[PDB]
Amino acid sequence: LGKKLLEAARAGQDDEVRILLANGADVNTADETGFTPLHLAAWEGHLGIVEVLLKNGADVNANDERGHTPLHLAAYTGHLEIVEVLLKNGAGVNATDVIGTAPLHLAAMWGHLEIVEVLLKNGADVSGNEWIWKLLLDALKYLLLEAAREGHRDRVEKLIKAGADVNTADETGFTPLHLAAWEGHLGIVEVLLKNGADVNANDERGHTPLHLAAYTGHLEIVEVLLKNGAGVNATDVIGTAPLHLAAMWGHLEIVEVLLKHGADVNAQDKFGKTPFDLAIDNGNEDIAEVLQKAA
Repeated sequence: LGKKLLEAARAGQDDEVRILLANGADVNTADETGFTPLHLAAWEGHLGIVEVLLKNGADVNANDERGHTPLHLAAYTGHLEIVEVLLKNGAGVNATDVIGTAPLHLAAMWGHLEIVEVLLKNGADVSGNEWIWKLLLDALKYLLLEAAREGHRDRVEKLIKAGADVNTADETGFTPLHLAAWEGHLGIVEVLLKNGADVNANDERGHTPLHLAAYTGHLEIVEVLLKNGAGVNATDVIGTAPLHLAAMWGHLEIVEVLLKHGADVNAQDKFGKTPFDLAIDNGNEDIAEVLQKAA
């Protein structure tokens, strides 16, 4: 009966598991190295088996002979709904196995970042074996890049609190601060700068967060970046500075704050064009007037 219960759980045969339990099968039966039906269901992704077993008194924190719990197995195999059900039934979020890894680290092994984040929300402890720490810190990097583009301040704050490196970058050279400025997320710009983000990080085309905020016209982000030391005269690989971008795209208020913070009206891009020239070219007479008076 114990063998039948293990194999019915592995196969996801819910009504067969129900019958076996009703007929007295030990819900915490173990195979020869300590795997219980809940282990195998969690490994295999059979949520229905998981819920039936837990309803019938299964030990949510059963260990096999390597110290793995059902939450370890569900994390490693990427079964998010089972992770949630296990946690809701008292699974130990910080259970550690015989080599020191917890469910968060096994989830990171195959890139199961939503599970990593869920485990963080449920108390996953973030304080040679630094390989374990790298698993966490890399997952946090990827999560922070994702969260910074998305825009939710609470999510980013949580990831930074957990140890995410605010100065990481994606493969194009966009840091979280670039992404937050690009997408117009002022709240995340503020949080990143409060936590040590390089205000003048360059992507591979020489674009700083201030280039991106001037390009997109986000005045409040421009102002916060300038208050934190953004390079008002930084140039991209074609010589374009923030004042050029604000003039090209008709952002009069951004031209004004850039000028207040020391922007150089005489800077020429690689084509010899000053911000005034570009204002003229684009029919932005009001901006051209401001720049000529500041010449």
